[PDB]
Amino acid sequence: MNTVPFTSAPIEVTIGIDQYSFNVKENQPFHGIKDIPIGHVHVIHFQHADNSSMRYGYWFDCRMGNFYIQYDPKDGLYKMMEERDGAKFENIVHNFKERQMMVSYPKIDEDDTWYNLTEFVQMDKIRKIVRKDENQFSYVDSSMTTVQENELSDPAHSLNYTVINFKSREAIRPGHEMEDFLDKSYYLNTVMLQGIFKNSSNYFGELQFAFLNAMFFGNYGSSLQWHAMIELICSSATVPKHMLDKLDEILYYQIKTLPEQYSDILLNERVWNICLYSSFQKNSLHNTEKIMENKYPELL
Amino acid sequence: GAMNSSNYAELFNNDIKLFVDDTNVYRVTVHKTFEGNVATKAINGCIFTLNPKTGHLFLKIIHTSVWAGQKRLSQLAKWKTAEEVSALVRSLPKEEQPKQIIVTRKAMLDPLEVHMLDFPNIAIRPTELRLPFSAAMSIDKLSDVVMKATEPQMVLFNIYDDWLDRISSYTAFSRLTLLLRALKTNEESAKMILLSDPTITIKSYHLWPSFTDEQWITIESQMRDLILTEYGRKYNV
Repeated sequence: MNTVPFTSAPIEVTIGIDQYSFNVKENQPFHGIKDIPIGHVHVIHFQHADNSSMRYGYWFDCRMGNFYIQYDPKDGLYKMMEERDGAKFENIVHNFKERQMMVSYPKIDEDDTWYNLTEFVQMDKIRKIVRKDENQFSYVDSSMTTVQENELSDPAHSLNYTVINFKSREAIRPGHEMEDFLDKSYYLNTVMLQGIFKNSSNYFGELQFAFLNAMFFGNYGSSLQWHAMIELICSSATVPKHMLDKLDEILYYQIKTLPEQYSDILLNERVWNICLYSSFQKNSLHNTEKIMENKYPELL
Repeated sequence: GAMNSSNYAELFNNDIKLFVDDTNVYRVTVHKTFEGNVATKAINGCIFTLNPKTGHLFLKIIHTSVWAGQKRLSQLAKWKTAEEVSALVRSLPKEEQPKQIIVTRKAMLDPLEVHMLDFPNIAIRPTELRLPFSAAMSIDKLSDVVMKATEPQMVLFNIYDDWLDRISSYTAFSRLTLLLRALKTNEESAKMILLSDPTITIKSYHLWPSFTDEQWITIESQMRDLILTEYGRKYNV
């Protein structure tokens, strides 16, 4: 069970760790988060009390190094850093733990929510979507634009999600215009699964990462990517049975976790109505259709 | 964006453009079967592709053989339209290719956009105008070449005959839309107005009669009266 110590908390802030969150007061003696489950990616995230604009945070995996948070009064944010001295880090953590200045990652034993949201998400895939190769952790915020949003302006600060565009030469074989537009199976299976992602696990990893960036940061481009990857599967007549079954589980946990009050901005009416009620896969998402109908019947 | 009353003069500028109307592509008669069920029989159709500036009409005849063994024909008809318009553009020299294609029905936008991906600089636009191009099959010589076709065929016409020798494109388009609007509202009465004087004939190489400038004023008035006479019936006003 790993630890992310905080040097201090000089500004009042709501701190997120995965699906959990804690309010910290200005100069409250808060020195970090312990008992973080090994084996998953995690996200630590921030929203300042004095400017709720820019939710921002860090994707990390404690297997990949010793990470800590320190406030930078010049750039005005909580920064993740790596401590390369193992013994210094162990000694910082042991002291803060002894003084019980750390919150405990509050996982209920029965609760598989975080595993279910991050099942296919891998740090090495995150670091290719979020390019900053000198760090082992990845910064995301509310305002970062996607490569696709930029095409339609600082490339170093972009989310490099895989570009999906239903009206592109990539999506449409010359001579199969109607077939490929109405049945996206060749775009899903040859171009995206065989071609770019190599397998369904990498495709689902990106889908899950996009959702979590949409939910935790209100990142609009991430929400666009999440919906496009759902629509590409639901709009394909030919999808492996294991992928449809896995998609239903993925979406079920995403809809289960979404704050009830954010359904208006994070869910696209057209995509969900098309996916659940008109698409090839209208009958393949039983769990997702039942949670959507019971939790968000207005949207439908 | 959408072509409307506001940007109407754009039709007659020097940027090559085409209107595409798919109304008459998939045509059927509905009938009873022996068992008392209903069935359709397809008849020959056409794509109506028109340069509004020059009057050049690209009439692509759609032979009933293209529907044989196909499903969801009203959907397919849109894609076949977009396939044939794309083929026509690729067949034209670069300097003759349109800069814009305006579709009369919004359902043509995605099919035509997807068929024209190779032409990203050709703008595909809808229109707010209610154009009467469905009535093209009320023009006897167009109807005749469509019905007689035994295979897919492209036939080239000038829908303005020689009018541009005497009038502007704007005025020629207004005359064409008024004639087609009359033929659409009351075909019998419109054709009666166009042929009532036996002395005025249609040249072999023309679609419409050889009216003098003064006779066109009388004809256009008789067409406007027909449209109002008809409207004061539809609505009882």
